[PDB]
Amino acid sequence: MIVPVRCFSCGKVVGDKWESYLNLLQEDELDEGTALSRLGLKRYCCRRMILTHVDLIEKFLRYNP
Amino acid sequence: MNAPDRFELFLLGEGESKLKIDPDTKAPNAVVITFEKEDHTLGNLIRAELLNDRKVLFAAYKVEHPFFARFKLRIQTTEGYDPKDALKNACNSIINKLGALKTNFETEWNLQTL
Amino acid sequence: EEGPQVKIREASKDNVDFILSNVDLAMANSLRRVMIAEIPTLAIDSVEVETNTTVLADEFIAHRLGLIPLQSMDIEQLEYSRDCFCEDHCDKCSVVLTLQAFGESESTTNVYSKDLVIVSNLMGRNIGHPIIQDKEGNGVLICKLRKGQELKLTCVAKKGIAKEHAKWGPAAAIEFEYDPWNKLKHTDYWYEQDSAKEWPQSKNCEYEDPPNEGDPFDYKAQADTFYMNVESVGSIPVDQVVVRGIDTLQKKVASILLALTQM
Amino acid sequence: ASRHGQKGTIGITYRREDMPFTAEGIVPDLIINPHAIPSRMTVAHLIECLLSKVAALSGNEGDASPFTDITVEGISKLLREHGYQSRGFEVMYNGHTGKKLMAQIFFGPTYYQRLRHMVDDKIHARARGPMQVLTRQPVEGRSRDGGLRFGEMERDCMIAHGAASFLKERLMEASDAFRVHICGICGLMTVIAKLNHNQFECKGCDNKIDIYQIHIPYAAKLLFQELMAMNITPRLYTDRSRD
Amino acid sequence: TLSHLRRTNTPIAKPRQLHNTHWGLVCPAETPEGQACGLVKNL
Amino acid sequence: YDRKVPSPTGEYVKEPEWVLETDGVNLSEVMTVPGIDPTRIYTNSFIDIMEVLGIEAGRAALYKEVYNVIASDGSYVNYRHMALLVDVMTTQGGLTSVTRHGFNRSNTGALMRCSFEETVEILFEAGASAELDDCRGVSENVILGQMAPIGTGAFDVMI
Amino acid sequence: SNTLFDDIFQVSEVDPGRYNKVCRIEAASTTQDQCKLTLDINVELFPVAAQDSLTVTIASSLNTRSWRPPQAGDRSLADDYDYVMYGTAYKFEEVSKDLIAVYYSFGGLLMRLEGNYRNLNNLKQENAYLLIRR
Amino acid sequence: KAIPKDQRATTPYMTKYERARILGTRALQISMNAPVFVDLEGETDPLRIAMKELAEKKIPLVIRRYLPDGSFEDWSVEELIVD
Amino acid sequence: RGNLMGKRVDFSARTVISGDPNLELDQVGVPKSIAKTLTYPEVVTPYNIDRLTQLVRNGPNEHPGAKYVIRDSGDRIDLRYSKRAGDIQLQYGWKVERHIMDNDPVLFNRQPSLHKMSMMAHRVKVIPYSTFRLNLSVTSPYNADFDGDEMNLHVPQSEETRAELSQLCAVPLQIVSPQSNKPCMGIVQDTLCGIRKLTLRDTFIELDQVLNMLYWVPDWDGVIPTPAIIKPKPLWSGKQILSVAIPNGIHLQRFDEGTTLLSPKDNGMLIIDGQIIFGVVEKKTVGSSNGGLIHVVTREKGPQVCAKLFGNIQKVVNFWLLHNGFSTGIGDTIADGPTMREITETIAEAKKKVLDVTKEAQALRESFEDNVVRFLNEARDKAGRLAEVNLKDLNNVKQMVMAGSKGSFINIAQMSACVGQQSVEGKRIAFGFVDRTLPHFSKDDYSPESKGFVENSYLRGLTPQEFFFHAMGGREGLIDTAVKTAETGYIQRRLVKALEDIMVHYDNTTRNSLGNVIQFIYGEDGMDAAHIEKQSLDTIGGSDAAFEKRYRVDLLNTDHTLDPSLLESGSEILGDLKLQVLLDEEYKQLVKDRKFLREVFVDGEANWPLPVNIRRIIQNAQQTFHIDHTKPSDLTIKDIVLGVKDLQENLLVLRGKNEIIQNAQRDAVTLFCCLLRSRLATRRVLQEYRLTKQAFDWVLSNIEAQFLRSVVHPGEMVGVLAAQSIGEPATQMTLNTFHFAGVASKKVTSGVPRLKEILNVAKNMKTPSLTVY
Amino acid sequence: TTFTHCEIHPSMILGVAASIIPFPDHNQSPRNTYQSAMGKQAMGVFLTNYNVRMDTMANILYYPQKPLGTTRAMEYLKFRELPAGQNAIVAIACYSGY
RNA sequence: AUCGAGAGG
Ligand SMILES: Nc1ncnc2c1ncn2[C@@H]1O[C@H](COP(=O)(O)OP(=O)(O)OP(=O)(O)O)[C@@H](O)[C@H]1O
Ligand SMILES: [Mg+2]
Ligand SMILES: [Zn+2]
Ligand SMILES: [Zn+2]
Ligand SMILES: [Zn+2]
Repeated sequence: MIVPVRCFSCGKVVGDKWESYLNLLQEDELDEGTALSRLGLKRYCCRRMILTHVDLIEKFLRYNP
Repeated sequence: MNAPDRFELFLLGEGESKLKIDPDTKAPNAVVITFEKEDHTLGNLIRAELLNDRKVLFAAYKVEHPFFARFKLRIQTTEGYDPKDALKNACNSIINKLGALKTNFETEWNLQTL
Repeated sequence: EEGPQVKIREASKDNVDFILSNVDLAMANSLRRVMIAEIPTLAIDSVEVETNTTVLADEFIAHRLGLIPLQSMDIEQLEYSRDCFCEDHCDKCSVVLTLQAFGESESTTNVYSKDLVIVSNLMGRNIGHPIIQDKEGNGVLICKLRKGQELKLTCVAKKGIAKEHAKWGPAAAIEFEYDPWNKLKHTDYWYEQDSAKEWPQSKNCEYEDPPNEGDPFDYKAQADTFYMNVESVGSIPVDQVVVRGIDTLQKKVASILLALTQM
Repeated sequence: ASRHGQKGTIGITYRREDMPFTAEGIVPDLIINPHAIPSRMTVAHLIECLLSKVAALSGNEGDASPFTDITVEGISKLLREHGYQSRGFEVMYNGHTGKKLMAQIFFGPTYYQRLRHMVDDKIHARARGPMQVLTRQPVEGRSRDGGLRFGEMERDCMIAHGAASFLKERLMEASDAFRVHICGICGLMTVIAKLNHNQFECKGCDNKIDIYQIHIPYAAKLLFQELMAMNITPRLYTDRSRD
Repeated sequence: TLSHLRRTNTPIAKPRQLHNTHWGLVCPAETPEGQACGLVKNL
Repeated sequence: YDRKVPSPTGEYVKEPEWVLETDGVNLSEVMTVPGIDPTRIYTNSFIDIMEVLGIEAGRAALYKEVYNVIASDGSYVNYRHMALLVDVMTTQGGLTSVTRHGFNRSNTGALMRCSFEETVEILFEAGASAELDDCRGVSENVILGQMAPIGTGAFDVMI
Repeated sequence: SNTLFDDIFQVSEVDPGRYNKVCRIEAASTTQDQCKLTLDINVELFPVAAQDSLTVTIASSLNTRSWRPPQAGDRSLADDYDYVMYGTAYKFEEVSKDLIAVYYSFGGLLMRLEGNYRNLNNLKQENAYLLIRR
Repeated sequence: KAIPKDQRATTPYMTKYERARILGTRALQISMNAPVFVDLEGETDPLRIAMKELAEKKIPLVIRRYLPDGSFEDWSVEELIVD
Repeated sequence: RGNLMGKRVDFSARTVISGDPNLELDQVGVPKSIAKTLTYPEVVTPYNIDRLTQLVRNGPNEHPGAKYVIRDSGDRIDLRYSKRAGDIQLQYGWKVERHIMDNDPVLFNRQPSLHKMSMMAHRVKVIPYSTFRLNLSVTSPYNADFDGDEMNLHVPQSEETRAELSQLCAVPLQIVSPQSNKPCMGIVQDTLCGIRKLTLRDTFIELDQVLNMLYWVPDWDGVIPTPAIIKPKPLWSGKQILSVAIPNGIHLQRFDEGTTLLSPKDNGMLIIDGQIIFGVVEKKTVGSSNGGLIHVVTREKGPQVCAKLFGNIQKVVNFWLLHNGFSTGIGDTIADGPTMREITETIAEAKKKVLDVTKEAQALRESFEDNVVRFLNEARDKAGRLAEVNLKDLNNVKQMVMAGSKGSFINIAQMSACVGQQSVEGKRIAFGFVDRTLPHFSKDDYSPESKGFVENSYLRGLTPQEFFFHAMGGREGLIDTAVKTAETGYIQRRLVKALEDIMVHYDNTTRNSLGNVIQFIYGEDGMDAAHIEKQSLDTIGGSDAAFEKRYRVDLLNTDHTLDPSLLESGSEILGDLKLQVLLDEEYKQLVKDRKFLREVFVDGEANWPLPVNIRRIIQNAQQTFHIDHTKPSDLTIKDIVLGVKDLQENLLVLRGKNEIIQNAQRDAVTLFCCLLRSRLATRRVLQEYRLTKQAFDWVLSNIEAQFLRSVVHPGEMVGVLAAQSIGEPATQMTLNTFHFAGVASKKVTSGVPRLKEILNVAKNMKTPSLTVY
Repeated sequence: TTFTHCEIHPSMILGVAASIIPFPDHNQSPRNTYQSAMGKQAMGVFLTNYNVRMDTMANILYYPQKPLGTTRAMEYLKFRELPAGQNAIVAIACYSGY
């Protein structure tokens, strides 16, 4: 919904690597794999945490209440 | 709803003892010790050191159910050797080895400083 | 020393790759299980929500807060809640934090773990600080606020181990390997046409001699050398993680010995 | 359940220490039985797991469209480049003793879904709660604190075992069991049993001496009363006239 | 929600079958199995 | 077909024979055709076996037809169950079907017969005919909530 | 307490059939004519090739109770051999007028021995310690 | 009517139905404060005392086996053979 | 039908079930919340005052406790509102509705209850989870999975009812089924897939793991077995430490096609005195097999022993598999390259062969699609066999097929070689359109690809046409699960109602509720269906010369003479006209039995179900009384000949001083007497089975004892048991067929509607036929 | 040679629920039907405005994740924006018999 | 209560 804190499979913190991931994707024009490797996410259990995530919070932030 | 408390894995009860020692009549000089609030972390480690004793004829642990945090350890030693003494010797050997490993790791980390 | 030996081949602030020697498999496995499970850490435990206009549930935010890594270098000085003659909150058994956020900006306002503020008296202890490892200086993204939305939380962080909850575990992942070559024949490799060309050669194969070609099977050999790589979430330094793991295992063994002596 | 009809329920929840681990520290989020697939023939599950492993490692998005030219031989040639066994197998170590396993375990990411069915919304137990007003039997439904139906097939199964007291107890003590007074002459449930006075009367045949009591299900009593209301006399007699 | 919005019911064996003419008009796989198999279809 | 015939040396040999199979049954006329074996002709229509050979041959044919269906894939069911099923369908001198027409029209108590099918009609007929129910069946003791004469309740225990 | 059958066998064929650590060897006695052996052997612990010579001895005892791990100090028996197995005899067949055959099962590995009268001390006892020397 | 003690043509072995009914009846009677005929020692569960009594053949009950025609045969529990 | 024959009951619970390898066969795991809701009224006695009053003071909150205290008058003291201490001290005759505790008999059921094994008595074990945890071997009678299934628990509320539950409906008492006289419970799933990998010649275990596995056996006697290999390294074979679970005194010999005393391929089975001599343990041995280990341990010893054996095997095998592991992946379905092209050829020519067949088509009838469908099925089967043969032994799906835990040959063929031919309603895909099956084919096209032949495997993937054809074929597997299940449940209900009142009376006759005699002896022999094994009659078969050499003894001529080495007095046997008179009468009896059995069994089949297993008793006598073959016997001819004759008069099924009952007795035990004389002839007891006097007496005593245990117990509800045993195979045979999704099973399509004819004596037969010779 | 039409794509014969299955042609048809039935019981974000609706029995997964293996039809079904599952790490192993 | 829908083994 917001950002998957930690990692179910292991426990590594990945909640502080979302804005950096987006900046790498957009500002640095890198692809998903290179951006994920440049963030220090080596294990594919952590890699899927940021690779496959839907940031629905923004949509929930578009309502008046 | 029916899930047990997660602090029941490492907290003793009201009248619950960490070790329950019962003589075993299946084999001579054998004993079964039930360890409460324990896991495979400290059952395999004790069994491995018990098997390293030349005066131990049998040593094996088991957890009867994963729901409950306890395990039974059967120890059978050579006649004239108290299995409690075997357990004490195994624990002392584990403590000495762990202390040596701590000292060696501290020395290696100190040398590792760039 | 005399028994176990260590060789730190890689050391960073988050990973330690070392090589244990002169140990049995049981000791190494017990050490890694202790490092995963039974080394104490400080983490948020009780969240009181005073104001929550956000689009996130109170318990959602509480669960996210509980997973935030907090500094726990001096965790050994605090007391357990069960063993403290105190109440739900105190100074020698818990750390009190306060989060106050308001969406004043027109755009989305991010609430980070950096915004957490320690309120209780630390009494000169290096404990209870949100951990910042991002280069931007921001911690973990706790939440987001649109405009006029407010978050007011009082958090109580208590000492605990990873057995009770995974939020208290400071070991992210502990790589553990032994016998890179299949000398001991503890594994029967699955193959289609060739077993040596279909299975990738592990890196640790560079540290052992290949098993020759036709030498007879060595049935008297046991596992002695273990290649380990310990990570840390950040609450406890990696060297402190491994040292406290060894200390906790030693404490468990000594507690059993003491119980036996008392009986 | 996965996206292939591979449904299941949690049987145990091991912690991270007790779970098998690979040489790089990955611990499965879920363990499924190998015996599930060979009869279900859900090869798409394994292909999806392999493709998901490749996609997670490479960072791309796996294309699982049905009628494409993507083949398992093409996915395997991509997984091997990343440094893994081409068929998805991975050497995993035991979580208890830390020893290698002789069999390499199929390991990888798979998309799983949580279904609406949970035990806390299915568990039920009844200890003589509310009952119906018509048949005086246990009410129906978990939400109504009702009991479970001991249907005819269950009755036949209990007959096959040759247990006669359990069947009666399930039919009398567990439900109904309303005693009725029977006249010794007409045999109908007409006796005006005025208790607290020790007087029983059966107008219509002037029988105040031959009265018995029988323990029958309330459903049986209501059946007999409905038969009486339909101009039929189900006369219950205690003794046997013809052997 | 989408499946409900694109459902079809036949008020009624041969009817509970996947006919050859359902190619591309009715989903061959999506159908209930709660005694309404084949009678309820999805576009 | 192949038939196991005892050879003159005592062994069993699969000798071959020619067996004709027809589409349609005229047993009472085919059996008298010269050149065939009248003692080995068989029909899958067990009704025609009873009308030509008797109820006992009808019982044997009924058991054979039941066996050919229960034990066709290779499944095995003990002979006792099929034998009892065939016997129940034949103790009245004719093929008594397992249907409300065949076995529900017996002299059994009306409480057992009304629990299967045609409940109200059976009860009406019992009331009109004043049928007496001996309460020896299982259904009759189930409706009355009594210990049926089933195993463990098929005897009395005194002191 | 003593040996029951000591002989020397020359191996003629080694069969690795469907098993990676077990091979079924066939051997013929070097000294006496009609004496053959068909034995399953753990190749990993004791590799056996073709045309090898093996001294086989039926110890039946090493001089009932729970087995005790070997300890320093004692010698017992099976100290000059290379491969020792313990199993139960389960069949005594009469091959011919002057031939007998005994079957042993060392935990699942089967052995068949054939002879004329040298197989006289072999009785149907679990006491059988197959000793093999290179 | 009633078959005499002789001319009884029924199995002297106790059927499982008879054994189970006897055990249940004895267990129910014992739980209702009936005189136990055997030294119960440590046993407290009434079914256990019933089994102990059956093993020593001290249950004073009797089975009335009913023939289809209505006649019956009385077999003592002590008389019956239990296997 | 809705309120009297079936009611809603109190003291019942329903919950999702899950497996538990650490639970006994007869145990069930009850959640704590359910155990605190369901209650049992216990009468206070001098033997339980303290426990009952402590439960009362516990209250209805703590699990060991009570919810009510019923007084003698009838008033109930609720322990949650009213006071529960003080003068609450109990008095004799009061009832205290306690919470359910450990070791309580509870009925346990799963719908639909197609047979009596779907409803069994289990033993309560309180657990901390909302699941009805149960053993993995008891799931077969229930037909239960752990993927959402829910089950029901009924609590008896009396002392008689608990005894009835624990003495008739107990799980150990239901191990052997009376339907097919074979066990209905066996080792299943993982334990079956490990039992064969633990019991290979290639499996060896070191001391440290052997100690743990030995400790995991609760009945282990504390004696370490001597390792199979001693000097180079102490190693225990898997059969060595698996045999610790097998009880002492169990003998079982199995010989497959490749089985020899040396069993090169480890075929067959040989267990001597509870020790596995050779053979890989698989479904044929430790499964629900006709003559496997479970049947022997159940028939012999006790069912409880067998129940203990289930747990002893499961714990060891599951512990071994925990530290070994077992998986399954894509590479298990990939066949070798060179072995794939052959498969393609194995298809292609067959397809072209079908082409030739259609040339015969041009010049109701059918006899073409029928033959073409058969050819395509044979092509699929031979391709699957070619694929399975060339699969390596370490292949994980092959190991599951070898063990029999799950999967089969058809699964291998469909996942690796080809899916095959898709058929709906018993016929291949019909022309829904005009002269074609799909709009992508030309009209008048009869090629196999055009009418539903899937040439591809699941690994390769199905083309859109083959995908649609497979969907069409597999939908039929779901229709007969929701539509045709009602047509086989009505059959079973009619069968149950027709045979509801049938039972065995105390005069050993089978009667209706009116007293009408259905059968004069149940099953024409009066034997319980659970005490019967398939046994061979040696007299019926073989040559005349072979039979003579088998059973003919002549004490006067050298033609057929007893070896004096066999019998101690075998030196003075020669001559002795009285002994020849006693010895040729038995040969005449054997000849009469041979001709009688050849009359009864026209085809000459020798293997028939009979009550008492005699080979097993012979083996038990040989092992128990240690017999040396190199020693003369101790049996006089007058003892072997007259012993069997005296035994034949002790096989009493019917009792009566009249002549009708005596003739019925002679007729009843007649074929069993033929078997007995075939197995206990003088030559057999002297030469083949070198028995002694003590061994012979023991054999006779055991035969007499076990025969008297197989007689049906008066009170059996035969009709309900027979009705369930007929409709249950049909009901479970249907409600399946989604497991294969396209294969042609005529017995679910044309099998059950034939049962609808016989039961209703259908006047018109779908296809009448007359067979003339 | 007498083709009169061509199909846009063969995979457009499936429905809404069956278009979520990855590699449905490598799967037994009853399994596809089972998933189509179970695809409507998967828990996820059913609507973005779930916090405004007063509807009975609303279930929302904490962290919905887009599938790692996606079909090309998922773009038009909005499954990558309102997913109903998570990418677990599954191991196929007979670990402990549970 | 009635009716109906949908859904699980
Ligand atoms: N219409 C029905 N009538 C009676 N019983 C049914 C019916 N539908 C399902 N069942 C019960 O549910 C079980 C079906 O299980 P399920 O639907 O899970 O399929 P399965 O055979 O377990 O295979 P899989 O789990 O692979 O689909 C049967 O054993 C049966 O007892
Ligand atoms: Mg439905
Ligand atoms: Zn991770
Ligand atoms: Zn405090
Ligand atoms: Zn009256």
